[PDB]
Amino acid sequence: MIAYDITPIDLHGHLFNVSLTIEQTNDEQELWLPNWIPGSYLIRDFSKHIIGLHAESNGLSLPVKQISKNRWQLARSKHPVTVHYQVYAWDLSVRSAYLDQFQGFFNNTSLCLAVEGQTDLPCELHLHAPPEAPLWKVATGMPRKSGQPHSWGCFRADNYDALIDYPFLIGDLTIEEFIAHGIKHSLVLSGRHYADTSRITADLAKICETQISLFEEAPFQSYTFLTMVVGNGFGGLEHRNSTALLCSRKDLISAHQYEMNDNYQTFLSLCCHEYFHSWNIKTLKPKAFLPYQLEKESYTEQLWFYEGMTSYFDDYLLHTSGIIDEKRYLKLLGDTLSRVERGAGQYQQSVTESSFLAWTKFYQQNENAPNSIVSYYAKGALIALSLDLMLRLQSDHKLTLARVMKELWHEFGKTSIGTADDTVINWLNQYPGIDISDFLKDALYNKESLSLVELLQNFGVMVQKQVPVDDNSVGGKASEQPARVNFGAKYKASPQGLDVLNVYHDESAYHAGLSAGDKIIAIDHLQATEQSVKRILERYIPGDTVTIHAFRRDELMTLELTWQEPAKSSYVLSVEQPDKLKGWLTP
Ligand SMILES: [Zn+2]
Repeated sequence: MIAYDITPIDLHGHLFNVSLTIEQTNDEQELWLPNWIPGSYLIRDFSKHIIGLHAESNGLSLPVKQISKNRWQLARSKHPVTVHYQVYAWDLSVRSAYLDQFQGFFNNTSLCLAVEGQTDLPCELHLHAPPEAPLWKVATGMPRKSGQPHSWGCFRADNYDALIDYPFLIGDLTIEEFIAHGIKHSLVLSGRHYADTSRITADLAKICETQISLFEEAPFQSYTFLTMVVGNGFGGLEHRNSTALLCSRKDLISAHQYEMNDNYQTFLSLCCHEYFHSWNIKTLKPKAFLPYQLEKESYTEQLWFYEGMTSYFDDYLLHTSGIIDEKRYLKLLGDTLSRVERGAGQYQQSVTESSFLAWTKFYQQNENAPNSIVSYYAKGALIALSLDLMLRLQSDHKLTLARVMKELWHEFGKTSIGTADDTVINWLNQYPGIDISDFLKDALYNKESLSLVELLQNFGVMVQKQVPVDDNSVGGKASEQPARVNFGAKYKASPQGLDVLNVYHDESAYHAGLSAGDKIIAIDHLQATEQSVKRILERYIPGDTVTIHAFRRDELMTLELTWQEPAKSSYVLSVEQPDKLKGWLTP
């Protein structure tokens, strides 16, 4: 058994003190730290935050040398060895570790070195109260061995893999418990907020019960939603019996807000997304992740399923559980549809290829993303949408994609068997009464658009495309105010000008020679601002030419731009034939 002692020792310095005790080390024992954390496919080199590491054995300092960016080698010893080090935690995200005088958060991939060769043995973790903040509370899904329930104490994990899958959140925590199908759940909040926890918790109970009913079984015995609340932030990371979320304070509905709003909906969608991951990705997962190799990139083209299906259900289950109506849901659907269809990237990269290169193409994507890559999240979501609709028509509404998820989970998930790249398609190709082979293969390996118009028509859903109100409003929401022209580029407007974020290939901005990073200062010799950009553009029609003045770094460019026929990129979805819904949606 390996023992870990952690103490948030320096709040102002953002430093955790960490001790590791190895009862018996091997000859020239090695210690290593993951270079990436499960669920976030980007090499992050956490080891860089480890500071002043040293070792000791039998009352004497023990020599230890660092042999690589994330690996240490200990001198031989006949006695137990204790390794001491500090960890710098100043990254506000659900991914590494953060610590100041107001709160603390951490993933053990960042704090706990793994003992080479003894990684399958149990790991004990002793969390000591920070001397500077002893009244702080503790929240985590890691099995507790001692201490008051939301306070300091000892925890145990079956092995290193389990250890690094239990994030910790400490501070002046707000904790609201609830139950879904006899299982205990917790909503935990850290940060300034005005959340009506009873109401949010009541909605989570609904979402959660819907999911447990869906799989007809839960892979955990309790679940905790660890939430950091800031002014402007988004993000979440799934775990076997918990999730770490970073959300905006405006997303947590207050006691004085009766109706549902887009922000609170985004939060519920996020929670629904991480929760679903409990089955999809935490238990049911690709074989390449059984076990995880955390020293280097681990390639798999299956994220179209593990992220795609989840990206379809996080919103859909919100309507299915009765949190949002079909109007809100279809707006979200149109948003997704519009995003996938917006750029040329869909014709440059297949969805499986995108999953495979998540480590570079996706996680290290830049301004040219819409022109060169496709989202395995968004397109995977549309694939899921297609399968759900196709399976329903082919089985006369007896087989839903939800049902398929349940079954796939019991077969390959609950059993820890794992899925190979072709498992899901073959599983469907050998399912009595349904054939989706040609469709799925093209959806998965070709670089073209998917046909959902006909599919949605069969369920009474009408699809109409139109020009968004502006370059930054590609939604699934109509507007009596469609634009006649547009840059074919996203931008951030302010009194100082329009900061260009993305330039779409072969469109207006592109031909004029504008680039991401440039700052448009004037259009047709008129000051361009947040206030004036739309007024200025309601004066042109395709074919008109104007001069654009913009700065590239500190150089002022005088460019000529001719407004093209703008793309009808907003896919607005609406139900026109209710009786054709057949239960997919509730009017
Ligand atoms: Zn996800």
